[PDB]
Amino acid sequence: AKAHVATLEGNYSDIVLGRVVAFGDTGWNFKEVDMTFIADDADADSKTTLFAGVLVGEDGTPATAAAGVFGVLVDRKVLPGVDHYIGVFEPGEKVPMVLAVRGLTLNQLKLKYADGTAIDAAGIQALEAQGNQVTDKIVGTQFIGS
Amino acid sequence: AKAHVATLEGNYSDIVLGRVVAFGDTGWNFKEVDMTFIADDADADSKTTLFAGVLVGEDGTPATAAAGVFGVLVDRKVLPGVDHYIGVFEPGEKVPMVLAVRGLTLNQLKLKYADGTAIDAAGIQALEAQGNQVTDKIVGTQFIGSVL
Amino acid sequence: NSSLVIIGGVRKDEFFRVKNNPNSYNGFMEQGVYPTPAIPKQSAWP
Amino acid sequence: NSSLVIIGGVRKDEFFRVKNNPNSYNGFMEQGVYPTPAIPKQSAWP
Amino acid sequence: EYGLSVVEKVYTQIAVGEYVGKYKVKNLAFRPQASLSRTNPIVYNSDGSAIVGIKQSLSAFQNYVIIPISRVMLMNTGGSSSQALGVSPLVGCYRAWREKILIENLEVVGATKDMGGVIELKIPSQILNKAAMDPSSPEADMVRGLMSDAANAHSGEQSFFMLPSDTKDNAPQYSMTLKGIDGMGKQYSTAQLISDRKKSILDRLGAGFINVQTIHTQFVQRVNEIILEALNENLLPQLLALNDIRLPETEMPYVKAGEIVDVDMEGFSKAIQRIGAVGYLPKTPKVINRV
Amino acid sequence: RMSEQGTFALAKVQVDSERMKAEEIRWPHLIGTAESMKQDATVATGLDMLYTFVEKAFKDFKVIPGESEESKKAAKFIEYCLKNMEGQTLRQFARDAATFNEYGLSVVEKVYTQIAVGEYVGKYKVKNLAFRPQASLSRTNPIVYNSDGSAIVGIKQSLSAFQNYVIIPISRVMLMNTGGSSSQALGVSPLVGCYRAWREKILIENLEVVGATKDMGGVIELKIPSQILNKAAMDPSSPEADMVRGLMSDAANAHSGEQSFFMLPSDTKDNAPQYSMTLKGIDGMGKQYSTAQLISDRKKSILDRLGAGFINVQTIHTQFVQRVNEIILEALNENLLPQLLALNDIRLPETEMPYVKAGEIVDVDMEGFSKAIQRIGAVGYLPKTPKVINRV
Amino acid sequence: TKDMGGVIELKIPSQILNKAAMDPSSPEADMVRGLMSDAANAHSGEQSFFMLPSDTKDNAPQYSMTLKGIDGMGKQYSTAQLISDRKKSILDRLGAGFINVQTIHTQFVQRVN
Repeated sequence: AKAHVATLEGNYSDIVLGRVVAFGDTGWNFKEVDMTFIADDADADSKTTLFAGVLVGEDGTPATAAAGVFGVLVDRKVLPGVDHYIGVFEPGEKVPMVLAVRGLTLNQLKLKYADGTAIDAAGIQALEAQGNQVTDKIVGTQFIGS
Repeated sequence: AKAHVATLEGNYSDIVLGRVVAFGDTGWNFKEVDMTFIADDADADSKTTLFAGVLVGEDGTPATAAAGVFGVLVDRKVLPGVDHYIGVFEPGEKVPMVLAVRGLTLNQLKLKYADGTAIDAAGIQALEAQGNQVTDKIVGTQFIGSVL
Repeated sequence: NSSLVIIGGVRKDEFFRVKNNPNSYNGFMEQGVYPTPAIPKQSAWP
Repeated sequence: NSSLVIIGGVRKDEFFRVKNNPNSYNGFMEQGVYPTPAIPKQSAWP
Repeated sequence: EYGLSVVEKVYTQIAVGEYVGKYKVKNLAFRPQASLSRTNPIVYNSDGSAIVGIKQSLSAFQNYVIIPISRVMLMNTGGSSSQALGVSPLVGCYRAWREKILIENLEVVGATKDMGGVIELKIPSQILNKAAMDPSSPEADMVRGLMSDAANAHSGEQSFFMLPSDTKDNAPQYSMTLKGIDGMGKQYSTAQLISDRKKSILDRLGAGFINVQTIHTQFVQRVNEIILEALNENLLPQLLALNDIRLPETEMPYVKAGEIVDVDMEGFSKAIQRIGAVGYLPKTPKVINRV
Repeated sequence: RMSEQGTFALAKVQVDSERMKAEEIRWPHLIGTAESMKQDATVATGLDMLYTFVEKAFKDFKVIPGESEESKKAAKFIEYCLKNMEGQTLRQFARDAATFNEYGLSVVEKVYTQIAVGEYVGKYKVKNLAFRPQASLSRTNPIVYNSDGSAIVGIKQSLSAFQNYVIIPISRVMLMNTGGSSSQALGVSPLVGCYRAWREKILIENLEVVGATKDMGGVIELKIPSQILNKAAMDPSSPEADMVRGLMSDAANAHSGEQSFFMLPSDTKDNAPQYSMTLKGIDGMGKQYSTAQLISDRKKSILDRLGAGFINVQTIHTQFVQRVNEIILEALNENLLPQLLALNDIRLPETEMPYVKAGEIVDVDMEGFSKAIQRIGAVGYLPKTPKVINRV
Repeated sequence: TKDMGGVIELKIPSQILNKAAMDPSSPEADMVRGLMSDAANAHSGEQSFFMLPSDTKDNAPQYSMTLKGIDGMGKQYSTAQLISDRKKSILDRLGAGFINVQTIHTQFVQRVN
């Protein structure tokens, strides 16, 4: 007797805790990269594995170690709760995406590699080379009590 | 008889002439690390040898070589005229210190190594790599010479 | 021994998960005698 | 045997740690029936 | 607000008009207190006897000097003639304002933190621990259900609670109680603290009647007279000197400010009759124009 | 001598005043914070009552001429121009001008046009007193000064207002502002000060709604041995399962009526009974702060700044309206009329300039006025003129 | 400022508190750090509640949560009326005591004149 349930976790403004607002423009911090949305083999049914907060390389391929780290995926099309894209893309279809690179404050608890592993020291210093304040001074990491 | 008198000269802005202020986290330019305040093997009232403007590596120890520089110590606890933290810490005790890292218009003449030696070209390169501008010219002042 | 004490309403993650649940029924749904369009029928905000 | 007794709000280091936590939800966020721009959505002061 | 006010008089010649050849006043240029010198605003003699001028900061001449005393009209209040920097009416209020603010802050946080009647649930730790280490066990599902059901627990048409009644010791395994303050609440009644401080602040400005000839009307007359003294005794004699109109003391005209309280039509109309019915009111156009 | 020795420092007095404000009420943001206020039912009401009497005053306006014959002709032409704007009336202008009570500032541009056919053919009317909304102005610098911060050269309007979905010289613009001295171009909105109180007032009202919803006093609690609960969960087709499903529906419908009662087994295993039914209550003391009087203090705090605090129960409210009327009249009497007469080369002495007089905001008392005329009239101090006769 | 009536008090077995102090990377340490932040933010709202273990070792329970209150009687002197008496005491010497509510104040001014 299923009781259908839907859920979400996190926002856009919890992976990016703050910006540096370049007066001269608004696109200073970001870079636009092109990636494959739906898996290369899965049918046109699978919600892709691009949860916001994954680390991607310079050419858009998802990161796997500290070596291939360039930016943090923050595109609106993969934010939690944004799930009306299921059949809109064919397998292997390749779409632009947005990465945040420069002058940003980053939550250390959200950053992950493509597999799911949490970011490590090597990845932290790699990102922090771009001028990103990777910080772990977050309040809210324990829910309700239990 | 002797008149015990003192002078309170000194300032903070001389070490940080300007900052890039982010509309988000205003602490984007700083980092906190645990340095040793009182000398490890000295007595209980041996006030710290640390002074504002000393280069500090990421490990927290005061820098001794250009390659070991990561930031500038600008902690409030070491600024001139407020250095009353005398005998308040045990020898060798750790304490979090504020370091200035990126987005600063520093003053070259006030950057010095652990022993007080002035910063060199390699140190300038290493410190500017973070995105810092190390100015080499502050006007200075001449107070009273009877001539100028 | 990691989740002995649970306090509700002190986390954004836990607040929105309950708030956005389509099956949730909260206090702002008190229809009373007969239903009126002045009272929401869904928990999540528009 | 060093941290038996804890009292909150009596240290600046601890007070700002909770205040600046992006996940914190405190009493000043009581949105009520529907959200209004007169009530903050973040714990930290501007 | 600042105990002090600086106005500079500038005169100009008339080109075409009724009084061609004479000198008007171009502007009574207000010098803001904020743009003045922050170090010494007012400069004296070699001794502390008199004033020679007023200094303005050099930073006010930029976009994003000493003015002689003879050109400046100084107004100040709250002090004697020997206090160039007058006492602002906010001096005195300041300590009360500091307290008034702090108390209001305590009321807001106090009302938010009065968790009376909050729901507390007690569950054996065997279930809590099993869920934490076995996310795919029946204990985990029930724990996740509680975390959402308890958050939504309001009062309505179907609100109730059903708990197991097992017992292991003098205390039961499962329970549900609503908390309350075990003792006595707050005593100081911060409401009347604020009211006393508000009346403390408004009294210095004569506007304390809002907490409910008068005090407020008499207070306004003080400010009017100070301005009129500067206007009557510093500008008018100098203005006539430039246009060489030299008169005796008894022939100097003066400026009279308006009336701050409106005339009572009922009172005035019946006052004219009582004087008029006897014949003590002269027949002049001045009386006629008053209607 | 005849030489200025200082500056008004318009460009500095502003830049200090923007720092000394909470950041949600600085220029480019105050435009949004005003319209996100107003939707408070005490803030709207204060502004609405203020505009009620401002419109009334500028409805039955009058132009008062001088003594000479020249002034009387000029007064008639002024009345025609002010009552014949194409698509505009002074009531609409008054209710647009009075917006500085929301934003500290108001901008009106004067446009003149020639007459084609009419009583005054060849002269110049005023086409429209074009209101420039504060929201359509420049968000960066709205007002531009000299190379120094001495005076104002014009007002800038954003380029985004010329689209569907530039600097205007100061000589063409009529500026009205309130709450500040002559050195504050961006006047202090009366909502500055109120803001902190409005923030608190809102938060408290939110706590009352959630607090009343969550006061589960007297809720029904049932205790059942866990043997029955566990058996039902694993045996959906067992007698325990049927009784559990019955309880989940019967307990929800448990109201008070003509047949309400409870019947429970009385078994006992320990000091506590196996089955029980109790109605919960707060074990201690309830809330203490009485949030009701907190809100009342903040409401009177907000309305006092607008002079409309009497609704919480010559006056303060009537005197407050006169302030707004006088500010508008100064701009109308001293910026438009002298320029309007200059275009039609009507040059008069100072004593012969006509002026516009606003109407009366308080209605005349028939009882008081009628018996006031008799008392003056019975003595003979009231002149026999058509002016007195027409007053009836 | 010091009338801490209704303040929240928590009781936890000292085994958890001591383990956290000596093992910063143990599950006890994580839960202790969570309590120090969750308890500070514990206000009253739409989702406020408490859930504690119900274990028992002796006549007293292992875990508990109570709101404190003054165990006895509060203050008695009512410092409010003390101040009012002294204010009227001061203003009477200047003849301006009527603000606490030919006159006394008018006659006092004539003396100075």
